[PDB]
Amino acid sequence: GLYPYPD
Repeated sequence: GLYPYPD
């Protein structure tokens, strides 16, 4: 869900 995928 953060900018750095996947998240």
